Amino acid sequence: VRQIAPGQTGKIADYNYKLPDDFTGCVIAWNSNNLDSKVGGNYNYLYRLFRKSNLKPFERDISTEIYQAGSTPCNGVEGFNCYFPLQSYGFQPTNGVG
Amino acid sequence: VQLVESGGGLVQPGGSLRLSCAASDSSFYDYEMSWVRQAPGKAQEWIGSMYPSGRTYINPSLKSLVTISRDNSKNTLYLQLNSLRAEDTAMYYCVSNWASGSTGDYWGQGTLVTVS
Repeated sequence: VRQIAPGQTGKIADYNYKLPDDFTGCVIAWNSNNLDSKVGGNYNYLYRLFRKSNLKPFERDISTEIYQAGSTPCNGVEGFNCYFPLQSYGFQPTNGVG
Repeated sequence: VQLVESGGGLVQPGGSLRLSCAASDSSFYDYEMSWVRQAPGKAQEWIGSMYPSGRTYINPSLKSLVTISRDNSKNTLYLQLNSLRAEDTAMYYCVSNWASGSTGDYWGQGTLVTVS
């Protein structure tokens, strides 16, 4: 939740949907424990790890493109130092506050 | 009628099967057309997805079980089922825009599937 906040960098604040340093508005969050928790894990929701660089406030990226973790030339071909950034989620009824 | 489904039927445990869905025009497939299943009892889940950027990334839990391909001659869409057990009763609908929540999905009639 704190990664949706101004002035921080991470796998979400810069690589999912950037938000500016000058928030105007509100932060609202319904309790998703009884709405968005399912047995076996909510692996439908997916997050990446990095992108090319920082985004701009409220930009859309539905593409799941493979980013270059290292500096080898993928040359349009996935492989060494060209890894999948997306990962799944495990949500369980025994999960803690964190 | 602008979208149809073809293939499927009884699944002998350990046998192969064929399934399909169709569309109307090339602009209808633009930009996203993702496979999806449903199931009585078992939660609904999306089968396969083909993103318009050229890279296809199936769900990490469902990327090693289903092969997905597209044929635009009939607008058909090959789907295969392999080794269903008694715990996987699924009913298949061809519903688009599931990565948009329950505000962009299109509901029609579909077909009813029972797996014993």
